[PDB]
Amino acid sequence: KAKIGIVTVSDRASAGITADISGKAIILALNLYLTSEWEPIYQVIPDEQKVIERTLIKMADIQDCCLIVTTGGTGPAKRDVTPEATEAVCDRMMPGFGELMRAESLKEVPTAILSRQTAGLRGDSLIVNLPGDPASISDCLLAVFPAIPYCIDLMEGPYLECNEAMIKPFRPK
Amino acid sequence: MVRGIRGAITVNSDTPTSIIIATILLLEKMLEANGIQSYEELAAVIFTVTEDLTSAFPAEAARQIGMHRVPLLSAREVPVPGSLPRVIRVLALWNTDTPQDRVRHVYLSEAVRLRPD
Repeated sequence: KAKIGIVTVSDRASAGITADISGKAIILALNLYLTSEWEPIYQVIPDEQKVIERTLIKMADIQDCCLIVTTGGTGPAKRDVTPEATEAVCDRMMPGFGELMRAESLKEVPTAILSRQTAGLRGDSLIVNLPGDPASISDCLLAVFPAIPYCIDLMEGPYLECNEAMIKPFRPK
Repeated sequence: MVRGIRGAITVNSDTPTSIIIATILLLEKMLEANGIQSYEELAAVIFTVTEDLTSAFPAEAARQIGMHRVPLLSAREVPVPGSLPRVIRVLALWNTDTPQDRVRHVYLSEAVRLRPD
């Protein structure tokens, strides 16, 4: 059974002021993507870099999450420190993810170059940064996930199986 | 004695995943905003989508959250030039005695520009 981490980085959300929404969309999307058995590990944490670092490390090292997805704090604002926390906990970075998500949003919004989202690997766990805007989460997650099940394959992790009607992942033979 | 609940939400692209997610989010916010416990209070739910959204029926979002026994019907919105693109609109028929001015209507994402309240 696979475990997938969902981390929402927002001060107002973790305080209880506003509802998540963004984290809810990520879980709804994964439920549409996947047909195999999986379990969501979900956390809401404030915009504190050390808190983000520990949350990612717990999910990857203790709770055995093959994929961890974050939403929030990836822009040029002062409190946006999620990309730095991801680089801290990752021994290897996946630059192709960050390039692709910006190239897709650039087709629509010119400010996509302000996005500092990135992705990397902590051991055999894949961590991916998603935008904080709930509207942009579906498009962004849909652009990178076709490559994710084969990535977890190369790291000898669980075999994620997808509903081909909702998303079609790529796997060479 | 029936009261209609109106809902609207937008999507960034015409993909099946994005249509279903947005409709799930919209549907659940219209239910919460009116304190609707069970689906058995709904007589029917009607959906409209704009011309630029064709990749999925919004009815699949209702079955995704357990509305298998709720009657659903979808249709195409009037293609008014210059109107808001990629809008999913909902008209739910609610079996209740709630006064008209106390029914809460939900407009989400870019669809908040549709009503100035």
